[PDB]
Amino acid sequence: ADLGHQTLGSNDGWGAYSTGTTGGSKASSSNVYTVSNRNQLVSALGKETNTTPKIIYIKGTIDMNVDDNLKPLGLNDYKDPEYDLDKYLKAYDPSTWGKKEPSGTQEEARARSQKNQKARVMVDIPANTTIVGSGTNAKVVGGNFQIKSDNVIIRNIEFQDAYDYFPQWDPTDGSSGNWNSQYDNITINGGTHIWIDHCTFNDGSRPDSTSPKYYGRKYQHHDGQTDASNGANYITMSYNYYHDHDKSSIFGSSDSKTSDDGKLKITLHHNRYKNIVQAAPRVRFGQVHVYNNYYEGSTSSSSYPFSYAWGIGKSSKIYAQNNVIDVPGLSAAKTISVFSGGTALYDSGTLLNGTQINASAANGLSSSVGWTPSLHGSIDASANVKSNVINQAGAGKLN
Ligand SMILES: O=C(O)[C@H]1O[C@H](O[C@@H]2[C@H](O)[C@@H](O)[C@@H](O[C@@H]3[C@H](O)[C@@H](O)[C@@H](O[C@@H]4[C@H](O)[C@@H](O)[C@@H](O[C@@H]5[C@H](O)[C@@H](O)[C@@H](O)O[C@@H]5C(=O)O)O[C@@H]4C(=O)O)O[C@@H]3C(=O)O)O[C@@H]2C(=O)O)[C@H](O)[C@@H](O)[C@H]1O
Ligand SMILES: [Ca+2]
Ligand SMILES: [Ca+2]
Ligand SMILES: [Ca+2]
Repeated sequence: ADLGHQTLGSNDGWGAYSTGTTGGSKASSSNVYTVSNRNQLVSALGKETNTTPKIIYIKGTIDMNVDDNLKPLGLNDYKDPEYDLDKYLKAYDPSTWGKKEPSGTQEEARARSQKNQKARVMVDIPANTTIVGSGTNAKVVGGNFQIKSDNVIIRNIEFQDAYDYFPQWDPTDGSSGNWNSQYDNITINGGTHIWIDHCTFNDGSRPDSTSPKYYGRKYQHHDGQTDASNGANYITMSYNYYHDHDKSSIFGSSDSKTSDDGKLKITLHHNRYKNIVQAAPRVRFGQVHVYNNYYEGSTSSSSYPFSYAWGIGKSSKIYAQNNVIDVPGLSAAKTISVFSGGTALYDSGTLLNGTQINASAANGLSSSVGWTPSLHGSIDASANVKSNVINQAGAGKLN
């Protein structure tokens, strides 16, 4: 079968659990679409009621920051009449505003501005849907696919630059505050039975190195690449190429969302993370299988310096096998970041700069995560992971 009609293999990660991930493979003739712009994409997707099996082939580049006539939209198109960056900056400067939460005119205007862009860039993917790139050049630019539904396949697409024109200042996000933005390339919001395979995720033509610092903090226009939240469950992400981006993959959005316990069952395999700063993945609660992934970066990079690969967040249950990390000068311990409530990590076969390490032991974590993955394909020896992943991961590698 072609990419449009293929299903997730019955053994291929958490996505294959129970009813599995078949997407729109069973689509009838009238439910197979080819789309080349935002209008056609939105029409094909329809509403949440569009639950018939459907296949959507993306042809070429789809820019999501466009109006109903496909005219490009930018900052001044989305901006609320009362919003002004100069005045926003002046209002919430720590020097005069202190560390209290931004409120009042400019913040309210910024929030309205953000909702205006959200209306264009963010689209929900309905149940029983396969979306695949045709050829080697299928792109979604500026877009944020959200999956709240069951049974969705996304393959062979380059996702670029999910860009927020209205980053929000949070003076208490970290010791010196942070700017936060809203759009991921894909957000799995309670979504279940999902396969994301042979996609590419990057920051397009607007990497973080092109954004200024305000209040000494990067004016951050990007969110995640592939996040998962709110009881998202039974997901396989494979053969994806994540590059040139800060916060990649956050699974479990809050230490307070204890309902995520027993959920966020995700398998990550054969993914490439090049010049990714952090969260690859950052996990709270979930039984996450991480195997045969390749990580490459530099702690001294001028654009996207490596911070950590795996985030051991609250009650996380990461099971890692035969992953390869290539970051010069990095210690065994610093391959991961351990957050409060994170106490356990299973990792075997971890190669750091060509040397076998034990990331869990280096961080004093328990090696018992209370599970062993049964749903996986063949496991590559660590010695072959770099070659296999570079050769195979990302969009335009099949077609
Ligand atoms: O109305 C809607 O559109 C939605 O509302 C609900 O969702 C909210 C929110 O709107 C979503 O954007 C999302 O955001 C998550 C967190 O709430 C947010 O703080 C952020 O979090 C991550 C990370 O989890 C967090 O710890 C922190 O990271 C720190 C530090 O800030 C970093 O600089 C770095 O040093 O790492 C640290 C660390 O790892 O701990 O900030 C992170 C970040 O990305 O900046 O992003 C989260 C995310 O994007 O997943 O979910 C919220 C939620 O409550 O679910 C609603 O749930 C949704 O359904 C919509 O309706
Ligand atoms: Ca943050
Ligand atoms: Ca976020
Ligand atoms: Ca996000």
